[PDB]
Amino acid sequence: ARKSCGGK
Amino acid sequence: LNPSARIMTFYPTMEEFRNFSRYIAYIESQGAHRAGLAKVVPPKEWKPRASYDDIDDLVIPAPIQQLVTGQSGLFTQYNIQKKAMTVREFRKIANSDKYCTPRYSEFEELERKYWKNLTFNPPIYGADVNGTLYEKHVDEWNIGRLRTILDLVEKESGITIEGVNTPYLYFGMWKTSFAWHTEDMDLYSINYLHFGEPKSWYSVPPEHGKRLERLAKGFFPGSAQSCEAFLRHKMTLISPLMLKKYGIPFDKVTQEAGEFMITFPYGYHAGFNHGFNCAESTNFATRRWIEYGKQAVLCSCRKDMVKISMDVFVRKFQPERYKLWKAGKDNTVIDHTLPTPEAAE
Ligand SMILES: O=C(O)C(=O)N[C@H](CS)C(=O)O
Ligand code: NI
Ligand SMILES: [Zn+2]
Repeated sequence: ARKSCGGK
Repeated sequence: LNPSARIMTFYPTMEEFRNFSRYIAYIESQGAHRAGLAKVVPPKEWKPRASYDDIDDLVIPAPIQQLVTGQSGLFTQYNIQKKAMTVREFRKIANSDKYCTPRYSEFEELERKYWKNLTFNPPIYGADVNGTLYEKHVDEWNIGRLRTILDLVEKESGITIEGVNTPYLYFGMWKTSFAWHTEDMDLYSINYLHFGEPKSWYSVPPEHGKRLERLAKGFFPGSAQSCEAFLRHKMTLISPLMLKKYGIPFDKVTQEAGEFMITFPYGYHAGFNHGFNCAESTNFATRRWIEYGKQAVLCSCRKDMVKISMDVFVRKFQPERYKLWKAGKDNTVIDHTLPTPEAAE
């Protein structure tokens, strides 16, 4: 798992 | 304390600034957390790094192009993966006439432009880069090692979650955005703007977070049907005028290079970059967070979303409730106004 900033 | 739940700014002395966790407890004693977001201006004598001129070759492995779709203060942002690029190249684009910050006088002007133009000329965000710009020798507020209890995850189970217990770098350009969200596991986050143009923020008080959620489900009912936690997808943008129209309390703040923003458990926030800049961020925790993590409502619909086992936190810090919780019988109601237990001092 990772932090992600963006939707898709 | 802070009954208006307005965003507070803090100017700690080097003496107060030295102990990270301690100071977070202090700003919570002053009601900072009620706003969901707080700013902290470091002692002027303090710098995390000497010069930024040597980073031009730093690789941004996965830039994303932000395509925003929608109207009338309600948008869904889509991300397009772009090939890797160096900071040097990125800056060229950010400053290029095509992508550069427009002209303006007062922030309110730039803000109206953001909300008018955000669905046009999709910008590129240098987001989620693994790494740190801190010099190894800097021991105050080091996003690389903050030494909060969030460290227990790694210490106990050896598990690393990038961006959460490790640092990220963000290279922004005008009109790049972060949609409305709280943190993974409703943790805190810390955000330091290393240099460049401002980053503006919006925030909803944790005590009002459920109202924002309900509003959002109403605006995007299909999305709420598909996933409860859909806001965690980080695709949802909502303008301040829309919040106003629906009576969601919120506050705004602009973060300038050299300043820290802190976000607090279950504080919803969103924002945009003014122009070329660079920020470093990660998550962290306090004892007060523990109950938030236990109750966090998480994204169901995507695989491998960040999920942290609370077991270690409950055993260590709530031994008296452990058996109850493991039994599904723990009824604790969160009071958003109450400061972290460390603020007793
Ligand atoms: O620091 C944060 O909590 C945050 O939301 N940062 C975003 C990345 S999601 C940003 O600076 O664009
Ligand atoms: Ni955030
Ligand atoms: Zn989901």
